[PDB]
Amino acid sequence: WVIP
Amino acid sequence: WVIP
Amino acid sequence: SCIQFTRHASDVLLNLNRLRSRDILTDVVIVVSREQFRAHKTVLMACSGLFYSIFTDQLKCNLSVINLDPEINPEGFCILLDFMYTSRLNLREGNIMAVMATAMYLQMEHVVDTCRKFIKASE
Amino acid sequence: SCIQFTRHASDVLLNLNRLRSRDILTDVVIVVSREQFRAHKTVLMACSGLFYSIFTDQLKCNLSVINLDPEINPEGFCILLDFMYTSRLNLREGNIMAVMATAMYLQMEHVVDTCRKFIKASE
Ligand SMILES: N#Cc1cnn2c(Nc3ccc4c(c3)CC(=O)N4)cc(Cl)nc12
Ligand SMILES: N#Cc1cnn2c(Nc3ccc4c(c3)CC(=O)N4)cc(Cl)nc12
Ligand SMILES: [Cl-]
Ligand SMILES: [Cl-]
Repeated sequence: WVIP
Repeated sequence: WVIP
Repeated sequence: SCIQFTRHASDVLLNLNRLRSRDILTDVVIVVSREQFRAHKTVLMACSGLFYSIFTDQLKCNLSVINLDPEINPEGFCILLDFMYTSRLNLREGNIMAVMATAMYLQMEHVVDTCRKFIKASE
Repeated sequence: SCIQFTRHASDVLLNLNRLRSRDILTDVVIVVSREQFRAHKTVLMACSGLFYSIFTDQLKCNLSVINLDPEINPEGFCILLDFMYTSRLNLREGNIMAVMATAMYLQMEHVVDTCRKFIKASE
């Protein structure tokens, strides 16, 4: 999971 | 396009 | 000896979401209490262990309407359906419990994982 | 304020290809001369300007069989259909002309681009  |  | 187009999978998903927004080729309505959500069976199966089980069933595969458990929260389902079609999860303090419970029911293991990690950090 | 699951789009595409291999929920047969290819209309529209035009048409959207131009090569179509479902293009010296011509017909601009660059390097 990432900060887009 | 890339070499997978 | 194949070559690969990096953005292809993301571009496919973006167009599947465009089809959902325009209601093109949607073949099922998911009923969550008083709310209705139109979707593509193939996308639902591709994202969820629950829908994969439902739509591989020789009788349920032909249903145009699927009713979810009355305990399922419509907003939680809406957030997860948006995630299915975009890879983006609108996870907030006010909705995290509903999102995690819906993800457990839908058998969306990666979403369950992250909801667990976000709750653990707040305790 | 969304979070994003990097591998989600690739995982969706992998499961759509699994559905194609098992012939689950395929709703169209593409006829290319003596050969037949089963596929999902939604995936075909998402990858190709030609199929996007065909399946948004109020009459053609309901067809279970689509016949392509007799000049279209079945192997070229097969390579492009595999690409649609996997992001991988089996581009070889022996098939590049057929792949490029099929990609132009299917309106798959990124494939056309690369076929052009690969031909230019060999001349
Ligand atoms: N054919 C086919 C096919 C279509 N969909 N699909 C799967 N869908 C699925 C099943 C379980 C889970 C998820 C997705 C996300 C998750 O957390 N669990 C799996 C397989 Cl092994 N095959 C297929
Ligand atoms: N709704 C919808 C929807 C479904 N599919 N789709 C598009 N599919 C497409 C159209 C043209 C081209 C390609 C894909 C690859 C290419 O080279 N050209 C576009 C839009 Cl703007 N919208 C949609
Ligand atoms: Cl997931
Ligand atoms: Cl393309």
